[PDB]
Order: sequence, then structure tokens, then C-alpha cells
Amino acid sequence: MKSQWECFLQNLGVWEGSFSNFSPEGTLLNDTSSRLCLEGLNNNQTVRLTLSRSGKDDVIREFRSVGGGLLFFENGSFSEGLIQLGPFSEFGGELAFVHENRRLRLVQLFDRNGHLNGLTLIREHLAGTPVAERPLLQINDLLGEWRGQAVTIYRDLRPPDIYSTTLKIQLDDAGRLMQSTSFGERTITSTATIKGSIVLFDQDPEKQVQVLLLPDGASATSPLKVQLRQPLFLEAGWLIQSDLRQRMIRSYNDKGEWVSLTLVTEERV
Ligand SMILES: [Cl-]
Ligand SMILES: [Cl-]
Repeated sequence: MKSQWECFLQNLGVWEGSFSNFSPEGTLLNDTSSRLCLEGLNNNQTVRLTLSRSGKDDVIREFRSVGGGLLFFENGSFSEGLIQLGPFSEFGGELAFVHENRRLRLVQLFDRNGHLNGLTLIREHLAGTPVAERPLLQINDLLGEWRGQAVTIYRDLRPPDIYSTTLKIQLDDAGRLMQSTSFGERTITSTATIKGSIVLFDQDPEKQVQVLLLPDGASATSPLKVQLRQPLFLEAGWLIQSDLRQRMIRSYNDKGEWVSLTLVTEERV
């Protein structure tokens, strides 16, 4: 549909909120209030970015194109990160959801040993609109069944693919979490243990991840360890309303090349 530039322009406006650094266990370490102005110039052929943060100098950037490590969906949602991973290029990147007057942008940061080191949660509302903070995410907010659709877009900008999704999450008896996720023709069903704000999947070679539950209905799903010659998936989620959730997945092949980005929108059944 829209060109990538036109998708990017969906973000124009004044986004107020904060940039918040969390530990890999979900502890708030540092938060700084922010105002990010994205304005179009010269018939929207240039975008000027003015990022003001409390106690910091302004950052001003101007863009005449998007590409590289960025891909956008038609509603302006996007992901940013590295194109090619390797010895000095740590895993990480940003998943950025746009919805009405809000953005929720989640950055994951991995260390040199391939372990999650920190996250940044950027919760933004349009200037003059409500803060509209969602509740801290709880397991109980997710239990049940979810159904929806996913769009996968590609770096070569070959045509998008569309898939059906199902997500079922239930406690077993036991008190462990059972999660069954369908994505097109693929279903993966795995049990997890819950330890506070972290859900741990460590049994199945197809699901070696920690899920961290965060403020504003956010979640981050992280590889337990970034391994050589394995494909990698950076994932975040946002429970936008009690019965509406999006998930975003930035996908890397086992050569460490970024290949695609997927946005799932699902509703509670
Ligand atoms: Cl103009
Ligand atoms: Cl997630």
C-alpha cells in the first residue's frame, strides 16, 4: 500500500511522555520525561525530529528517506535495529506500536554473551491528549484465547504476507503456564514456569525465551541466549485494551541477517 516514507509520515506530531530504562527483571532504573516533535517540511519531503528530554540537550535530526534497519506498517508502527549481526554487533532493536493518540516503543538490549541486559520503554501520547496509561501487565490479563491476523513485511519490499493467528494461554494444575500459538500453518505449544514478572520457556528447542511483563500493558519476549547459527526473533507485545493485543516480531535468519517484520493484531475470544 503506502510507500515506506508515507508510512513513516503517519508518525508526524508531538509525542510527549518518557524514556524509561528497565532491568531484565522489570525493575525501573531510570526515567526521563520527553517531548519528541516530528514535523514535515518541504511538502513532507524532509522530516525534522526534535527530541527534548529533561536534564539533557535537545537532539535535532532530519531525514529525507527511510531504509536501512527500519521497516514500517501502514499505521506508522515500525521497528528499528541492526541489519547484520556478528562478533561485535550485539542483538537488540526497537518495536514501536502506534495506536490512536499513543505510541508504545520497546527497546531490547543484549550483552556480548548474548543475554538480555536491559530494556527501554518509551510511552508516548500526543500533546494535548490523555496520558492513557494502561495497567501493569499481569498473567491474568492474558489467560484465555486470542484470535487475529498477522502481516509480515520484508526488507526487499516484496509483497506482504498475511496469516491467521491463534494464541491460547492457560494455567495448568501445577500452576505452570501452557501456551499454544498458531501462526499460519505453524503451531507451537509449550509449558512455562512463572516467577514474578517473568515467564520462562526453557524446555522446547522451538521456544527458548523469557517473557517479561511490563507497565502500560507491555511485554518483552527475549531469547534466553543469542546463539551462533540460530535464527533470532525480537518480540514485544502491547495489551492495548482488555480484549485487544498487538505483538511485533523482528526476524533474523541463522546467518544473522534481518529478513522480516511481523505485526499481529488479535482479539480476546
Ligand atoms: Cl510544506
Ligand atoms: Cl512479548
